[PDB]
Amino acid sequence: VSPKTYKDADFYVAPTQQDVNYDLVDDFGANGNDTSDDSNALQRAINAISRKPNGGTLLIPNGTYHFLGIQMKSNVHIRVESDVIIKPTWNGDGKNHRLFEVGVNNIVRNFSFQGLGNGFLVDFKDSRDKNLAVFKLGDVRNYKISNFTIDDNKTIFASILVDVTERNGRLHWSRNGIIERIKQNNALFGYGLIQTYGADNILFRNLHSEGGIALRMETDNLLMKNYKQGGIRNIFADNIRCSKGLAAVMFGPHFMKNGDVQVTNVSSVSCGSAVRSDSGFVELFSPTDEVHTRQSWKQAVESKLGRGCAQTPYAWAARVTQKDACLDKAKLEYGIEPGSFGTVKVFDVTARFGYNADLKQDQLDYFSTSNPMCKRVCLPTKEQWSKQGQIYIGPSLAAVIDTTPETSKYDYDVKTFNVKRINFPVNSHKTIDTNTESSRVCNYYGMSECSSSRWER
Ligand SMILES: O=S(=O)(O)O[C@@H]1[C@H](O[C@H]2O[C@@H]3CO[C@@H]([C@H]3O[C@@H]3O[C@H](CO)[C@H](OS(=O)(=O)O)[C@H](O[C@H]4O[C@@H]5CO[C@@H]([C@H]5O)[C@H]4OS(=O)(=O)O)[C@H]3O)[C@H]2OS(=O)(=O)O)[C@@H](O)[C@H](O)O[C@@H]1CO
Ligand SMILES: O=S(=O)(O)O[C@@H]1[C@H](O[C@H]2O[C@@H]3CO[C@@H]([C@H]3O)[C@H]2OS(=O)(=O)O)[C@@H](O)[C@H](O)O[C@@H]1CO
Ligand SMILES: [Ca+2]
Ligand SMILES: [Ca+2]
Ligand SMILES: [Ca+2]
Ligand SMILES: [Ca+2]
Ligand SMILES: [Ca+2]
Ligand SMILES: [Cl-]
Ligand code: NA
Ligand code: NA
Repeated sequence: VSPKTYKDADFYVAPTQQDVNYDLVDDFGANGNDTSDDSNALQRAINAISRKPNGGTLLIPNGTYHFLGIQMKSNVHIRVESDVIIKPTWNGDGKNHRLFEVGVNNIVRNFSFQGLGNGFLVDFKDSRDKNLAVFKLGDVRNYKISNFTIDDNKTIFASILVDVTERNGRLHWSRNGIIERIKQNNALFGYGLIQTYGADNILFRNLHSEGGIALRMETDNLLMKNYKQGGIRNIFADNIRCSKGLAAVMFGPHFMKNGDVQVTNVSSVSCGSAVRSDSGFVELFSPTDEVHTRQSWKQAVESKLGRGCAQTPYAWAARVTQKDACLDKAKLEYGIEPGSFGTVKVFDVTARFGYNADLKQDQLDYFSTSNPMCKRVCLPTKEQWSKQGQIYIGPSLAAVIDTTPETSKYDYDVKTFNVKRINFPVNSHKTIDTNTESSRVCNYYGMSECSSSRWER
């Protein structure tokens, strides 16, 4: 088999005529030489441009700017000079914040945001806000986002959210677009560069994340569970990389039925694996309105599905036991089923060994073959991450990890071609699947603690 080819125009079509060309500083008065907010100047620039029949271009010149909660509009095309630094404006209302929103509160068509030359910088290192995302997308079609570096500080949320939004009684999401040429430094393990929820015909290219996951196709937004609309279909990706993280590319459908995906040229250095695929599953969440405990939510679930039908709940989410019998009961009561992907193919995978990968607890038993004494693995301190057990740092485990339920009726497949490993120790794993043997060789909660230097990267 060989991969299918494509051209940029299959996804995005640039404007062939425009009405205006404005400068953020010269025409709208922003100041790139101070530490003050520039959001009003950018929002007026965007609105003035969208009011012209054929839209236009806006240049953000060299300097340092502060933005938050910007609403993008139709027919607006933003270009950013190579020495620009963009930082988030402080907002202490404790809510979830984004620098830019595209189609979340309205309809957007024909839009782009691109860095010139070798790209610019989005810097979160001086921010006190932990709940930050760079872009949140909704009802937008025919768009392009490209060329910059993100200096993260282990914030919550993935940097680019390819999400859904409600309007007129149903959900809407993005279609026809390109997201490319972005590097992220110091990401928190549970997040990373991209997270996809709802999407049709999108191309992801030249993306790299240090920590977490670069292209995380984990479709679990609760709105999609209620309306039963969303998911991703007809997705293409090329040159996706990971360093000191979980994986470069990951598939995790949760409860959603998704479509087809094609990926070429995946690489990693000191990551758990280059490619990762999780089984679909049904998880029941406890109401915030009601007070519960670990064992209290588990009991509440088994009292409806049956005994042995609920896995131990975690910070509360209870995952239904992987047994056709229980799964058939959960559908009748909650009307939910395990999700999946349609056709998925990944070509040319290269994994380079290292001692500083992000690792999950349920993966540590795979060191039994090559690292029987669990050397070089550490547990982050409570100060570093308060929920001990959710993250470990240690040697890379394999080139590919696949835990889809092969012998089950709810299985889905992710096929890999031309997989290679570099500098791995004797007896390590190439592909880990549900039949791979393992044994406990690590001290889960009593092992050595990670030094500050090792966690901070
Ligand atoms: O109270 S304790 O002392 O902590 O009790 C201990 C055990 O609790 C722990 O159990 C595991 C290890 O650390 C915490 C919990 O981790 C979470 O386990 C999930 C199991 O399904 C899942 O692991 S996974 O399956 O490998 O993915 C969680 O990760 C996922 O979470 C979301 C779903 O997919 C991803 C997320 O979107 C994935 O994470 S990732 O994207 O980074 O890959 C994992 O975090 C801990 O419980 S806690 O609620 O987190 O505090 C307990 O089970 C045991 O019985 O006792 C010990 C102490 O004796
Ligand atoms: O998409 S987000 O709103 O950014 O994240 C949500 C969820 O946060 C929201 O939850 C309710 C509805 O609007 C706000 C809150 O009242 C919003 O958070 S707020 O910005 O602090 O007000 C977040 O808690 C969860 O983790 O993710 C979902 C994903 O949509
Ligand atoms: Ca300013
Ligand atoms: Ca200039
Ligand atoms: Ca530059
Ligand atoms: Ca499978
Ligand atoms: Ca199969
Ligand atoms: Cl996220
Ligand atoms: Na930097
Ligand atoms: Na973030």
